[PDB]
Amino acid sequence: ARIAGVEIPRNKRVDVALTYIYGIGKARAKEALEKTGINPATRVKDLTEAEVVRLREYVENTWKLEGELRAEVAANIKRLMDIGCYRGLRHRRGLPVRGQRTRTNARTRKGPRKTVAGKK
Amino acid sequence: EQYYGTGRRKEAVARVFLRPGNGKVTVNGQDFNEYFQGLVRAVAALEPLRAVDALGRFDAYITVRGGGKSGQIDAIKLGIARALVQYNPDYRAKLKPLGFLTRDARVVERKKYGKHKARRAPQYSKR
Amino acid sequence: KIRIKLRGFDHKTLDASAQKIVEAARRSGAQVSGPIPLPTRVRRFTVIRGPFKHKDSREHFELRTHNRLVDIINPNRKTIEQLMTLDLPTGVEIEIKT
Amino acid sequence: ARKALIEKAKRTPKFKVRAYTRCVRCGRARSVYRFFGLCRICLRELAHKGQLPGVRKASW
Amino acid sequence: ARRRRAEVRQLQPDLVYGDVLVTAFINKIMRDGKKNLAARIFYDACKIIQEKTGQEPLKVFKQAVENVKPRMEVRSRRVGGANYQVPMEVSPRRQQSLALRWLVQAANQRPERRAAVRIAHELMDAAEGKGGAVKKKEDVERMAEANRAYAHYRW
Amino acid sequence: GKGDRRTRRGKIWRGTYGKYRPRK
Amino acid sequence: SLKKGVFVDDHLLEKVLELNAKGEKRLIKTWSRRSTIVPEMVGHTIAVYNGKQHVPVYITENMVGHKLGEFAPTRTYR
RNA sequence: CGUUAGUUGCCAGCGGUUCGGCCGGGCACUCUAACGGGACUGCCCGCGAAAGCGGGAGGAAGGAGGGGACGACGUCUGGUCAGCAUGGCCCUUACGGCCUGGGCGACACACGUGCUACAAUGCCCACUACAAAGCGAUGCCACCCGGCAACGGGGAGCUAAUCGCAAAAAGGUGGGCCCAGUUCGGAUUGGGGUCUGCAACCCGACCCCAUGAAGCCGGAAUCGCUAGUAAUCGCGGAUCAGCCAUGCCGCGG
Ligand SMILES: [Mg+2]
Repeated sequence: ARIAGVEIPRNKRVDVALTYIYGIGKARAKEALEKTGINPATRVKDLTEAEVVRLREYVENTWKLEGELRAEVAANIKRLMDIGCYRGLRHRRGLPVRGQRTRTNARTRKGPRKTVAGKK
Repeated sequence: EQYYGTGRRKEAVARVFLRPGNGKVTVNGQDFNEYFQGLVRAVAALEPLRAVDALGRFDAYITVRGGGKSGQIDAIKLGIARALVQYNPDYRAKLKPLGFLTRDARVVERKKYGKHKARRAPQYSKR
Repeated sequence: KIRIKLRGFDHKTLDASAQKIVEAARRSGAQVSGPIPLPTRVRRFTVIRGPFKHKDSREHFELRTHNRLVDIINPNRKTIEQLMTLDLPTGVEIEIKT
Repeated sequence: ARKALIEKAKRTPKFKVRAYTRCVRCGRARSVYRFFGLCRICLRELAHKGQLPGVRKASW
Repeated sequence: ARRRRAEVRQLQPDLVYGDVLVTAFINKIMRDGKKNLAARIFYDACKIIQEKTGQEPLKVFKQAVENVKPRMEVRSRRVGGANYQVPMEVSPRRQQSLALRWLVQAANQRPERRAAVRIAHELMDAAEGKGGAVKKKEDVERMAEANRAYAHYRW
Repeated sequence: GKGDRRTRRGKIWRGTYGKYRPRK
Repeated sequence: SLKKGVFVDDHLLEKVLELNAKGEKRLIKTWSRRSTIVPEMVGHTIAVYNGKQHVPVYITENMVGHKLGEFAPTRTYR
């Protein structure tokens, strides 16, 4: 059922299926499935409405989530522009942020490739 | 009462005492099938007996340590065999044709410098 | 009950110099639990042969401490004589214990 | 600068992080074994002479 | 192999049916040097030829293998002007290997999700004589024969 | 496997310890 | 990343504190780019060395826990 | 395989065992490490003028039993004046020196060598001695407590076949995922912390929460390896405060 934000998992274990949220990892899922006492191996497909809510409430209230987050991070990085620290440009200049080479690799933070010529 | 052999196999040493009668086999203070559990080949370690027809009319007590489970498996195999030549001179004339008596000389050959791994050299690109 | 250690680089002259201590403790002492050889402590160095880039082709050097142990159960001053002084070690160390 | 340098590496310094080994023979910053104070070079050297006690050529 | 003609590395017989040819097969199934799992698989596969057919596994195995051995094949040949696929017979060691190689390969190409089933079906389907192994057998035999014209070089 | 610090393997490989591989 | 002080430089506070007994300076130059920017000692525009020169960095509230050189970048067209 | 030798082995054999080879008792065995023995085409068949070649017996080992160290006259006007040494030449309020900071880490791109994957012969979690080289007294850190953890307390033992790093991992057994860009894969980025160091912005590694990218086995090309090898799985060391080691030199399964 609809847990977080405008969210609906399905037809798989709840532990796994909880995962399908932005902010719910494999760790926060264990934590929730015992601090509200729901066996994890059950398929969503068949679980109490008593339990869909005891989940719902735990989750939205324990922590920041599903696009509240997407906006927070969004809002963080736009601050790293500030007056302008290092990590700022870097984000501004779409380059690796955490002190690692750019001569080779840096593919994950760069557009496929952008080949040219050279060498004589 | 007692008999002995010392099986060895690639860092693995096999203290083996047989005794007549039963069929049970204690290995490092455990039944054979508790130590070698699922390990499909172990049934071979007691192949030397099936060779002489002493099928399972010895017991045997066995310490075996050093390295490897399957190396141990073969180690024992040498004891179980080196034990019965020393409880019958003529236990020989039909274990040689099958050669449960050779040590098995083979061992982790050494890592040489410049190679990756003893023999495996690295990767030549040429241009 | 005497427990004397013998460390060394030279294998041949522990078994030499400290098997005078299996005589001069048998002739004027009595009982001897023979030399017991403790496993060696090998210290390997590995150097690239040339002064420059030839990262393959190296040489191997090992400096090995041979460890030897002696126990004798008749502690007299009948013994602390040749075993006070009467020498042939020259690059050995010894730990004297009881 | 190798002179003013060999000396400065004998001193004690503002902050002990700035310390370091240095082939006491062949005055050398890199690959200086701790049990010798000796650049792998000025070393393979002595080793070969025998000026290094108990150090043999390894073989297995 | 310039000097000698190489001894055919002999194999320990099987610790079950007592057959070299089985271990041979087992070896091919083995991956990263994990002979254990390899063996489990082949035996567990013989179990799915009880549960499925009244026959003895070994006999099916033998008889499937015998069905995937090629008799002819095109060995390549250069001559100064073109390339010639020349049909020669197949020496019994090569037969042995191609078959057993092919089975495992044919088998790992199948759909079912589990080691011991893929082996099993293949083994059955090819002793009937309709394996995807047996495809890449009649193909080789056919490829020779179509190049039957060049079959007068055979060195 | 060997690259997820949150597998056990991830930590054997890295050599480290923690939640996902504790010191016995 | 530390948590026992903020490893910020002696010579810098001496100058900041004793500047704030009435002090409104920009001419304030420094080479201590590894010193953490200290709770609210703002206003003053510090001049940070990047290896070549001192940069006019005017400082604000929102840039506190950051070290000083994050604002004096060390290389060109990046 | 033998000889020599007992703070590592042991009911191997019997006694005590709070059932930890711990307690006497013993080196038989295993092992540790020093010296010896063993293989020579010596034996039998067959071919040959011989050397030797094909077989067979004995034997742990057959015909160079398996791995090293070991690199002929010389060749590449090969490499290195930046390890050192050295002829020659050039600087000598500077081409010497000393410091603070920065750079050697830049990034439209392109090759090399690798690591990790693309999964079910797999991933995950639980349990479950198969051990086979090394390092440790400005250290290895058993054990306790605090912390999900990194790590922080207290604190024992061992100048270390005695104590510690140390869990080997693949494996086995149970359970779980059901072919899904997934419980495959862990790049990227956000946040909160640990440690070493005067100091971690540029430029450390580690732990945890979140985020989860490309990748469904790779064109023309092209690399390694013939047996305990290849393939696969962990272990240690050197340098070193720490570490950018997936590298290197080594060990075994
Ligand atoms: Mg560089």
